[PDB]
Amino acid sequence: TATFHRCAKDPWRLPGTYVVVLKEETHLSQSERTARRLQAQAARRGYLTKILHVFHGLLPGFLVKMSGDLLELALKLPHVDYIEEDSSVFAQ
Amino acid sequence: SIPWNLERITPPRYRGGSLVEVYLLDTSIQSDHREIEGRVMVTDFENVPEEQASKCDSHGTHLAGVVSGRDAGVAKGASMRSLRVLNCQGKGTVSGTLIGLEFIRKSQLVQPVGPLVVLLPLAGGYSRVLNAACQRLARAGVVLVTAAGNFRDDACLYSPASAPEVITVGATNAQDQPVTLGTLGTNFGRCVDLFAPGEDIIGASSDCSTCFVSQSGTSQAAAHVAGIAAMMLSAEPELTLAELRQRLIHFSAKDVINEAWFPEDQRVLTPNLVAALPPSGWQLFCRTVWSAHSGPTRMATAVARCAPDEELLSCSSFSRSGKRRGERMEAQGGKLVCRAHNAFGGEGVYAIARCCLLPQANCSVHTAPPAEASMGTRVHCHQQGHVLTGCSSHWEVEDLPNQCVGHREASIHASCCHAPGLECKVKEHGIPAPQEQVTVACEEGWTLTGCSALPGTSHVLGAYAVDNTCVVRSRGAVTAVAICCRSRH
Repeated sequence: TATFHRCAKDPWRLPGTYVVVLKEETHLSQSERTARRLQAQAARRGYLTKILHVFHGLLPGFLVKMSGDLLELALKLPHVDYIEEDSSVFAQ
Repeated sequence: SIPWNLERITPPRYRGGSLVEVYLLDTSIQSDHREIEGRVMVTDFENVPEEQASKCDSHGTHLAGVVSGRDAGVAKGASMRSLRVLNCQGKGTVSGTLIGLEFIRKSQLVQPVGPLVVLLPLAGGYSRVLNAACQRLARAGVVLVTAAGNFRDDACLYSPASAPEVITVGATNAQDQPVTLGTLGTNFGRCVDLFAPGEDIIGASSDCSTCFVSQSGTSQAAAHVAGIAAMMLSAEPELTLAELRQRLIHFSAKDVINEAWFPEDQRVLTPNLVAALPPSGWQLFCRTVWSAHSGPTRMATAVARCAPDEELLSCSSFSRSGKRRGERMEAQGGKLVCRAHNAFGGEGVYAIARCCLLPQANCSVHTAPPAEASMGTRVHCHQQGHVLTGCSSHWEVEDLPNQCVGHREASIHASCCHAPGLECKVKEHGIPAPQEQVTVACEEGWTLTGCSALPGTSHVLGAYAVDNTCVVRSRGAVTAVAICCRSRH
């Protein structure tokens, strides 16, 4: 069952954008259909979404701009391992 | 005229990394600066959040100079490629960094080259996805070097610093002490692998094509190790991550940092190592691996694992309170690990692994249960040709030559290896009234494989190897026992 994570440093959180990470085996084709399925399910519920990027190479999944309202729904999508809210990094 | 930091990483005996490429994920850079012109390629990958060329280019230009700069670089004339994931105020996102790492991996697949070092001079809070991405990219055979972070805090709370399969670098100054930065300073803790020069580091300034500026930070420090690693990989292209990390540790200057600067609990967890180039036969490399603290749960166990190509040669445990049930060596996936048990009413324990590169090695564990109503629990490597490299012990209660001895109520575990090329000896030092700790050290040219306290009724907090010294911590007498081995050719 998939879990949700966001930065423990509150000022460093960037809500409204989420990294959806799929299970290791997940193939690029499946990643893309999962993202399309989210947009569609999101649309039926009145929510605009934007798929900003689909990951292939290290980590299967995608980057989606959406309301956090949609996280329960997104966590029930097929192949989902976990979802992480984007956050800031800084030059050291 | 030689900058202090370039002299500092020069070994006691000394005479670029051209078949290695270094990737830099930072701000944009002034690529035509004379320190780096012609040797750094801008990929023009950009992914940065919304917010002067010189100001924007400042951080990345300096770092490119530190790694490979013509006059002030570590690996002068090594090749670099730069990606932009930080904006003009030096800020980026995890997703942006994720996409950049993905970009590096795709490029490698499309056009394979040699060893790749990835420098990540950036930090955010602990991130599961960023750590997984670094782990993945490392398991694909890339070397990642990252900044410990500048928050004067435990680096395990930040990423990518806390990612176990990356090399995380803290910053020290010309006095070999941890760098202060305003009210903060270098991070520390068991997620930091070593330190390197990170104060008053001169390098390319994006103010003008020939200008130079001095900067401070764990980014600068990480840049030194990235360049050192480039040199190590150029000389020994076949090194695995574990072999490279053991060399970085081995060729580092030891115990020059004054640990008092760190908060109390973090002093044992923090490697006292300042990086250095190798001076340039087979010998025995070991390193000490601390687990995450187990936690207070009743059946809590902390686990310390070696890399796949290392052997676990011994296993100890430590608790600040001293409420502990010891440690055992056990197999998982067919690899032995070090597993420590918390006392039911305790706050938690650390497991502490001693992990070594021993290829011609067939090792195993021998265990005896409590003897009870005997002198003590004993076990030993019975066959000829096998050497004992470590003793461990764990018990179930709350109250209480080639051979290990334990308390009569405890189980006893010996690590035994068949390794003919290897010679080992045991050195002991006992202190009647332990002031706070008793230590004993292997002779120069020998490697500590095992560290433990001689059994009794001492209220010992635990034991651990610090480089080649065995440290036993106490709250009759207390005796430290070190097992030391060296190659013979």
